[PDB]
Amino acid sequence: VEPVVVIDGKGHLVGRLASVVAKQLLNGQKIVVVRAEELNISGEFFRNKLKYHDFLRKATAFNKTRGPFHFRAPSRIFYKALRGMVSHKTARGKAALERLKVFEGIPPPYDKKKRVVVPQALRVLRLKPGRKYTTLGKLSTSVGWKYEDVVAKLEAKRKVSSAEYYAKKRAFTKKVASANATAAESDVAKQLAALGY
Amino acid sequence: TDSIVKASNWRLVEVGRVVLIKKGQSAGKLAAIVEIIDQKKVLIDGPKAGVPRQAINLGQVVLTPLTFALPRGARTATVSKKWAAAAVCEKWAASSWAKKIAQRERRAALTDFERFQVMVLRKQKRYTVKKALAKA
Amino acid sequence: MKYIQTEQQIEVPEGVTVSIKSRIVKVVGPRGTLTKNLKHIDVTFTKVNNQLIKVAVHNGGRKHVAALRTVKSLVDNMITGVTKGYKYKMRYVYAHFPINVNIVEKDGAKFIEVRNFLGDKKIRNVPVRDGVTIEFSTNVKDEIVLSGNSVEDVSQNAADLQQICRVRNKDIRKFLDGIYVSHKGFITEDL
Amino acid sequence: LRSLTTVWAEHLSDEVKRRFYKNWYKSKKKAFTKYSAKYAQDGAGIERELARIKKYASVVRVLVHTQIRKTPLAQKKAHLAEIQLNGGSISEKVDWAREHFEKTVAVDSVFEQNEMIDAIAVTKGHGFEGVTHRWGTKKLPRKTHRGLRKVACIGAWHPAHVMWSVARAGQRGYHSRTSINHKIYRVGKGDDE
Amino acid sequence: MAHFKEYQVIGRRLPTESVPEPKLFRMRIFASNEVIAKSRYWYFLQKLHKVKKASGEIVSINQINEAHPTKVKNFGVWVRYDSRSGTHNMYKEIRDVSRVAAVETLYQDMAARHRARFRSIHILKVAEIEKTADVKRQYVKQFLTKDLKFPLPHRVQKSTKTFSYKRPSTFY
RNA sequence: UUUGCUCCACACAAUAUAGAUGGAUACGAAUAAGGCGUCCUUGUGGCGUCGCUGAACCAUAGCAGGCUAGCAACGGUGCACUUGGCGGAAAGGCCUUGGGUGCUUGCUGGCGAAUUGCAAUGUCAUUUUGCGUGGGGAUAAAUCAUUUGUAUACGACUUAGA
RNA sequence: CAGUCAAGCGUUCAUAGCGACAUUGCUUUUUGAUUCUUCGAUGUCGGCUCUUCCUAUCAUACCGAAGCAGAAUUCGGUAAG
RNA sequence: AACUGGCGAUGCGGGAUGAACCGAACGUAGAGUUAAGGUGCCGGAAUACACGCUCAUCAGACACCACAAAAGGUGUUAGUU
RNA sequence: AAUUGUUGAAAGGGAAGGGCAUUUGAUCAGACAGGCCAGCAUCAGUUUUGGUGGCAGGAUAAAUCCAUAGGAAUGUAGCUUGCCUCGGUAAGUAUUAUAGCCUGUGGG
Ligand SMILES: [Mg+2]
Ligand SMILES: [Mg+2]
Ligand SMILES: [Mg+2]
Ligand SMILES: [Mg+2]
Ligand SMILES: [Mg+2]
Ligand SMILES: [Mg+2]
Ligand SMILES: [Mg+2]
Ligand SMILES: [Mg+2]
Ligand SMILES: [Mg+2]
Ligand SMILES: [Mg+2]
Ligand SMILES: [Mg+2]
Ligand SMILES: [Mg+2]
Ligand SMILES: [Mg+2]
Ligand SMILES: [Mg+2]
Ligand SMILES: [Mg+2]
Ligand SMILES: [Mg+2]
Ligand SMILES: [Mg+2]
Ligand SMILES: [Mg+2]
Ligand SMILES: [Mg+2]
Ligand SMILES: [Mg+2]
Ligand SMILES: [Mg+2]
Ligand SMILES: [Mg+2]
Ligand SMILES: [Mg+2]
Ligand SMILES: [Mg+2]
Ligand SMILES: [Mg+2]
Ligand SMILES: [Mg+2]
Ligand SMILES: [Mg+2]
Ligand SMILES: [Mg+2]
Ligand SMILES: [Mg+2]
Ligand SMILES: [Mg+2]
Ligand SMILES: [Mg+2]
Ligand SMILES: [Mg+2]
Ligand SMILES: [Mg+2]
Ligand SMILES: [Mg+2]
Ligand SMILES: [Mg+2]
Ligand SMILES: [Mg+2]
Ligand SMILES: [Mg+2]
Ligand SMILES: [Mg+2]
Ligand SMILES: [Mg+2]
Ligand SMILES: [Mg+2]
Ligand SMILES: [Mg+2]
Ligand SMILES: [Mg+2]
Ligand SMILES: [Mg+2]
Ligand SMILES: [Mg+2]
Ligand SMILES: [Mg+2]
Ligand SMILES: [Mg+2]
Ligand SMILES: [Mg+2]
Ligand SMILES: [Mg+2]
Ligand SMILES: [Mg+2]
Ligand SMILES: [Mg+2]
Ligand SMILES: [Mg+2]
Ligand SMILES: [Mg+2]
Ligand SMILES: [Mg+2]
Ligand SMILES: [Mg+2]
Ligand SMILES: [Mg+2]
Ligand SMILES: [Mg+2]
Ligand SMILES: [Mg+2]
Ligand SMILES: [Mg+2]
Ligand SMILES: [Mg+2]
Ligand SMILES: [Mg+2]
Ligand SMILES: [Mg+2]
Ligand SMILES: [Mg+2]
Ligand SMILES: [Mg+2]
Ligand SMILES: [Mg+2]
Ligand SMILES: [Mg+2]
Ligand SMILES: [Mg+2]
Ligand SMILES: [Mg+2]
Ligand SMILES: [Mg+2]
Ligand SMILES: [Mg+2]
Ligand SMILES: [Mg+2]
Ligand SMILES: [Mg+2]
Ligand SMILES: [Mg+2]
Ligand SMILES: [Mg+2]
Ligand SMILES: [Mg+2]
Ligand SMILES: [Mg+2]
Ligand SMILES: [Mg+2]
Ligand SMILES: [Mg+2]
Ligand SMILES: [Mg+2]
Ligand SMILES: [Mg+2]
Ligand SMILES: [Mg+2]
Ligand SMILES: [Mg+2]
Ligand SMILES: [Mg+2]
Ligand SMILES: [Mg+2]
Ligand SMILES: [Mg+2]
Ligand SMILES: [Mg+2]
Ligand SMILES: [Mg+2]
Ligand SMILES: [Mg+2]
Ligand SMILES: [Mg+2]
Ligand SMILES: [Mg+2]
Ligand SMILES: [Mg+2]
Ligand SMILES: [Mg+2]
Ligand SMILES: [Mg+2]
Repeated sequence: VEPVVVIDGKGHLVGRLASVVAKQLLNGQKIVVVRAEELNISGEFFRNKLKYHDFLRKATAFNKTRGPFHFRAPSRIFYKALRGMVSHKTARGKAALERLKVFEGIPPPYDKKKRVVVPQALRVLRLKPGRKYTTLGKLSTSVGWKYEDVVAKLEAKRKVSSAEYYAKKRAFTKKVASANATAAESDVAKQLAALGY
Repeated sequence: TDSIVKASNWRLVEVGRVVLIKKGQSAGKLAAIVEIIDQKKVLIDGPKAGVPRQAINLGQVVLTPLTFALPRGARTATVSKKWAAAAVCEKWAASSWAKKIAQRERRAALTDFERFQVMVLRKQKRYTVKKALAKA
Repeated sequence: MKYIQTEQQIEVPEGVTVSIKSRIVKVVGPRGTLTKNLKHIDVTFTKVNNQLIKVAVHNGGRKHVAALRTVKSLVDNMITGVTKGYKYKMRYVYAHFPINVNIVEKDGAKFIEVRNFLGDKKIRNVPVRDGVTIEFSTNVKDEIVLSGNSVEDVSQNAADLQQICRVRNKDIRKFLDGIYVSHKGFITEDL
Repeated sequence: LRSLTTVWAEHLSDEVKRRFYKNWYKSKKKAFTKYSAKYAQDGAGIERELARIKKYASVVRVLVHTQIRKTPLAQKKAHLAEIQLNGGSISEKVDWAREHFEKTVAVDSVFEQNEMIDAIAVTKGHGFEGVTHRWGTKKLPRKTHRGLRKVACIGAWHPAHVMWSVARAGQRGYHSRTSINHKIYRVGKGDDE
Repeated sequence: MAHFKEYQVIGRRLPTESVPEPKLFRMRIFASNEVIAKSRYWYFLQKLHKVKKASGEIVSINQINEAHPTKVKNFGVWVRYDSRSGTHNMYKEIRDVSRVAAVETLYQDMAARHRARFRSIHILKVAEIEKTADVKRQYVKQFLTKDLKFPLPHRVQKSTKTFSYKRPSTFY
């Protein structure tokens, strides 16, 4: 549809986002995921802490470096849920992956672009009301992720500049729907009204 | 300082709650909830709209904030006599829902040439409004 | 079996206006003002008349309905805690060593200092919670009293002291030393 | 942490200059000669950078360098490195820094008597070293053949790779070490018979 | 086992010289098609009489259409089933609109709550409960209280494209 | 060492390309709740309204979009210039002043289009490099050898040398 | 090596600590049974060395229990840092 | 040991993997329909429909098959007297 | 021939090589002078996916609908009662009234 699709991770269940991101990727659709730290996982935080530790223990015996690499940042956890849904050792897989970017926070460009949502992975729509779940930021920070405060600092300042942005915006669209009302009942407008508009 | 508690004002599964079907041979038509079977099943009838008396998952319908007087379990004719009476149809026809439906039904009847007339039309509105949006 | 609806009543008094936007609660009356968050729970409140508020669970499981009542409680305590107040009393108990208790401050702090517990040359400290006021009872021996509006802030500042005085390495039935909550009540008398 | 600018003295000793080169004696020594021009004009382009730091920068470090000529060494090519600055206010830290360009700073404004300091240096190096001295492995018995300053069992049979935790002959020394908790027993002065 | 129809079935012990006009027994089988229905008929007759298909004959197989299919009813249901540790009778109450639509959810309930598949249930009796308050079971009695109403909270909308530009409501 | 390097300009050439072909169209937060408008005592506020999908919004007519006349407006948009200001998370992009200029399908005209023969993507993206032209700007170093020994099996390290 | 029932031991008191007759398991450093792999060859005890892992924890950390007064011990939990 | 079917001597599809299981037995190809088995993504194929059940601080997840038992639970579920 | 040097082209993120298929590069035969390819129309064989017409069964579908008789309550109107801000409640009567429903029989 679009050259690049920006996804506001906040509120999205890891595997169900990874699943749809994988498929957009492989069907040629470049995708960028933001605010990965606000990503969700089914089950309370302990189960998912325990889970990451189970991961954490696997390493090559004779040389812990060649073995599995464990990445702490909410985005790299997210890329990891993704990469295993992609035939990533093939030519085609490296292809599809390069179309994907994952970030903590909403960094430049993408803070001014519009970012979009995935209903089929939206927790508030998916999970049963009353289940317990996990925020990827808390889960990352508990296993070594360093930059949780810096990010929320940088974001708490982002969401300011954007409220202003939105503010001016909502103020202007008040004029536009104002002018749009002088134009109503005219000849033009009532005609369009007939044609559905 | 009185107390001041929210609301959360739901549409309710009740007798005489009008309900807009969504999928099936009746899909798109309105209907009333006669009697109420359980937490999911309901018995609807809509003799105004040509929808037959039936049981139907509330899944397949969407409740509408319209509601009229109906005896529980009222048979089809009595349904038709109250529906009328209550003046349901114009009440729903008046609404921002049901208009925004017609709205999109129309935009999809459009003739290629009709579409083209819509373009110039909007060119015409746009000129004069983009103007006004610069004078106050 | 999913009970379709159930509800609990929250009586409201004459000195108090509780206010619930989303599921944030703020009871406010004479003794101060208390606010507690219930977003974790999923009930529907409903003002009915400056003396009454209702809370509701639609189509709930046994576990869900259960937490209904206990939502009503937590808001009654917030009410009663802001009209009357909460008073928790604990008395020291020792066998040979007078447990000696004080209120020490380091950096605007307010702690509860406990020395010579069972002799221990170690000095025990429990920080005074905010919203709670500790008084050493006059006219009664080895009584300490914690007061305030947050039942849950008193009762904990209560048990923090008691449990800072657990007995290690000795038969804990012959060695009944410690400080124990002896009596929980309200701040306004008569009631 | 990312560095976003680096403002420099107007004048640079042939000491710190000597560090930026590998064949000084041949070089035309033109390093910083265009940077130093930034002062010629009123300042502006250095004020703006110094100003940047202040508006941004959660950390400020000072570039200092040793006066190696004031030392008996033969080695002229002075050492330079970054010292974080720990007094108040970001804007104050740069003001302090701005203020010191080309001016000097000595040990007493840093350390005092009886202070506990850590040393950071690169251990004396010893080249290639058998496992006996480099890890302290037991000497094998005299009767043993094809040598004895070894580990005898390099590994189990499985996993069937000598492993990263076995001790093995290699370089010893020239390692970076951060030692802590050395007391200063004296902060001596040069001007002081 | 499928979507159910009710069938009356009728058979009789193949006639003999000295016993022409044998006696005729009917059942009401709850099955999906007429071929299963007769199978069941013989399954159960050989549980009461000396017959088998080999020696009898079906006299009439007739579908029975629910009498008032837009009259909500409260159905009592009587069952015998085999568990992994023995066999036991039961009674449940199903609120629906035709004897057959109830037999459907019965076999579902029996399957979900008691892991019992078709092969292990026997439908002893299904009966329209006339007066209320003979409705014994609670999960039904809930729905018979006067002027009953109830919301449907946290409503969740079937998104028809992969991406969305809003951020949903669950409002209702 | 054969007049080399670099930023801006155009020209020819080559070589690409995980896949342009109207527009990635910016609050935040909640979801057993919110968006928007409006009123006030500015609140966990009164009142109104909406959702039930972007099926939207914006754009979109003109030789792939040629040549020209005019009217109504004083609005729109493209460009190159300039005014003031913002943005360091990867800012490298955003907002604003003022003239000059192109276009305007807001409306009314004059002229052209065929023969590409009934379809054959019927070519209009953006990569990187190379060669000459002249509009700005800039005049190093690293290595070998020699050398120290704070280093070293050898490479490597560390010094020193107009 | 660990359970279940609990008749009994434990002054009294089944289960603090134990536990008959029975019965249910687990483990694969016992030993058997088997003969699938290797007889144009997998060098075959013990120690030395040295690494790593398991836990059915001997010590060390913090605990619950006691037929724990104190000191000592014992049963048990989190535990192989 | 018995009967049959197989593997051996046999590829193809399913069972990730695999002599023997499921399906189906092979000349070279095209179009179609399927079996066994599947259809979040890897991966062709409904993040399909409908009723329930389950929340596990070592959940669970498809025959052969890659194991668990007695005994318990005021977790919750529906039933019986 | 194995194996080797040079030169030329090309590929190379823990081997190489192979199968089916196609891109691109290089190279080549034949065939025009009816050769290679296509596009539409009408048809043929196989096939897949839609719109639509006429009929047969059944309790000659079962319902709704209509008429009729009976009935009850998750009891509509009225009445009574009791508080209760001039009626609204609540608990009583009370089966159709100022709503309706159930059950049988009959009709199309
Ligand atoms: Mg692509
Ligand atoms: Mg590995
Ligand atoms: Mg992976
Ligand atoms: Mg790809
Ligand atoms: Mg949901
Ligand atoms: Mg609201
Ligand atoms: Mg349309
Ligand atoms: Mg103890
Ligand atoms: Mg002791
Ligand atoms: Mg810079
Ligand atoms: Mg040199
Ligand atoms: Mg010397
Ligand atoms: Mg050395
Ligand atoms: Mg040596
Ligand atoms: Mg050794
Ligand atoms: Mg020897
Ligand atoms: Mg090693
Ligand atoms: Mg059968
Ligand atoms: Mg039988
Ligand atoms: Mg049976
Ligand atoms: Mg769907
Ligand atoms: Mg490519
Ligand atoms: Mg924004
Ligand atoms: Mg706002
Ligand atoms: Mg609102
Ligand atoms: Mg507002
Ligand atoms: Mg005012
Ligand atoms: Mg306001
Ligand atoms: Mg408001
Ligand atoms: Mg829009
Ligand atoms: Mg034009
Ligand atoms: Mg024209
Ligand atoms: Mg004019
Ligand atoms: Mg103009
Ligand atoms: Mg930056
Ligand atoms: Mg970036
Ligand atoms: Mg920048
Ligand atoms: Mg202009
Ligand atoms: Mg135009
Ligand atoms: Mg072209
Ligand atoms: Mg030039
Ligand atoms: Mg010179
Ligand atoms: Mg035993
Ligand atoms: Mg016994
Ligand atoms: Mg005892
Ligand atoms: Mg006892
Ligand atoms: Mg005894
Ligand atoms: Mg016992
Ligand atoms: Mg075993
Ligand atoms: Mg074994
Ligand atoms: Mg052993
Ligand atoms: Mg053998
Ligand atoms: Mg052997
Ligand atoms: Mg061999
Ligand atoms: Mg050998
Ligand atoms: Mg061997
Ligand atoms: Mg060997
Ligand atoms: Mg040998
Ligand atoms: Mg005793
Ligand atoms: Mg003792
Ligand atoms: Mg002792
Ligand atoms: Mg314990
Ligand atoms: Mg260890
Ligand atoms: Mg370990
Ligand atoms: Mg066989
Ligand atoms: Mg055979
Ligand atoms: Mg053989
Ligand atoms: Mg064979
Ligand atoms: Mg075979
Ligand atoms: Mg296969
Ligand atoms: Mg199979
Ligand atoms: Mg995969
Ligand atoms: Mg697929
Ligand atoms: Mg586990
Ligand atoms: Mg366990
Ligand atoms: Mg384990
Ligand atoms: Mg799990
Ligand atoms: Mg089985
Ligand atoms: Mg398997
Ligand atoms: Mg047993
Ligand atoms: Mg059991
Ligand atoms: Mg149970
Ligand atoms: Mg039973
Ligand atoms: Mg490699
Ligand atoms: Mg010819
Ligand atoms: Mg030919
Ligand atoms: Mg052709
Ligand atoms: Mg044909
Ligand atoms: Mg037909
Ligand atoms: Mg008919
Ligand atoms: Mg009658
Ligand atoms: Mg009514």
